Amino acid sequence: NFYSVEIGDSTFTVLKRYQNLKPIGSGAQGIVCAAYDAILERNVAIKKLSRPFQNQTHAKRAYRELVLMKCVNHKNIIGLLNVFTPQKSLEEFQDVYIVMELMDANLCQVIQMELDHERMSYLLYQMLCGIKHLHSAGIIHRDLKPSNIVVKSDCTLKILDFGLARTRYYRAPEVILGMGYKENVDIWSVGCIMGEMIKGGVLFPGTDHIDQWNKVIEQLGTPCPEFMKKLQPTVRTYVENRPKYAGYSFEKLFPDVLFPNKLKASQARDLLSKMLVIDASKRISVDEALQHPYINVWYDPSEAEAPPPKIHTIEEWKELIYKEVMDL
Amino acid sequence: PKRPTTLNLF
Ligand SMILES: O=C1c2ccccc2-c2n[nH]c3cccc1c23
Repeated sequence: NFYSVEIGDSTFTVLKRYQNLKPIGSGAQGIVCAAYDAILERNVAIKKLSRPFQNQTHAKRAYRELVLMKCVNHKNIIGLLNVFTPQKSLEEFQDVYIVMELMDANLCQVIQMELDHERMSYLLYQMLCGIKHLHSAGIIHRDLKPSNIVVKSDCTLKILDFGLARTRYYRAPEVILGMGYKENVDIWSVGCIMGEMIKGGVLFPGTDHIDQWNKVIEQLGTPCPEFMKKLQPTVRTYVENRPKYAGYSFEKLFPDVLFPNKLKASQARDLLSKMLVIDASKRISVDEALQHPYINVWYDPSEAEAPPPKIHTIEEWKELIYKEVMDL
Repeated sequence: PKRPTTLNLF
């Protein structure tokens, strides 16, 4: 019924209905290949979790994903196609495979290239759609980097994981300094990408999380003292020991040169000037963003405002996970 | 405003 393809240093024993498996997934949460679903005649993505269970951690990180994928559903989020196991029983049960849609590639490069507001503002619009949905599902990503935001030739955008759940330049100050983070936390990440999409290069580089915070203040602008206090004891010092960096304006930061129908480019700046706000408490919100005149264009209630998704010993997991791969 | 049905990854 199943067949085994040896991919790299691990045998991938999937359903015969999947051919041409090719590894593209060199991620840590699992190995993901690109197969072909002969029973739909379409490109899918198969990810194998080798013995998800083996330690309280993994079994949970895995149990998380499984669950999420089953109830999370949006056109801008990596949709599930099929979870199965070759193991015949809970006994021998010890390997989980998830099939889900196959996208053409993440934003890692497309961003460099030059895209019109139409394609840009849009791709963005789509991200707020998944993110928002994700959010409306007690889920906040945190780890939003173009490295995990896949796109398709038809200009379709989707999200790969749920990242953290409860390459570093795309995280927000609340995580950098380590502090309270709200839902609008993932707005910082988007902000960067958009900029890093216009700038044509990482908005905030930095060799370390320190040199990271430094280049962000420098560039953006020193946290008005009120916020400074919200900082932990040692990190507050640091900032307070640094020169006066009133940053720059969004006009000089993102010059008109980087842009290409004439106001749109400054209309898009107004958004950045509300997405790139270090003080988390003054940073724009997904809702507000979708309403922004730069994104609103593409708005659509069916998409934007979607209906919310849904709601232990080692052995207990194996049983759980299995029970999960078995509900099909 | 017809949504872009093309994206150049290459
Ligand atoms: O890492 C990728 C990935 C990387 C580049 C392009 C497409 C994908 C992709 N398409 N579907 C899935 C499911 C899980 C992981 C990944 C995918």
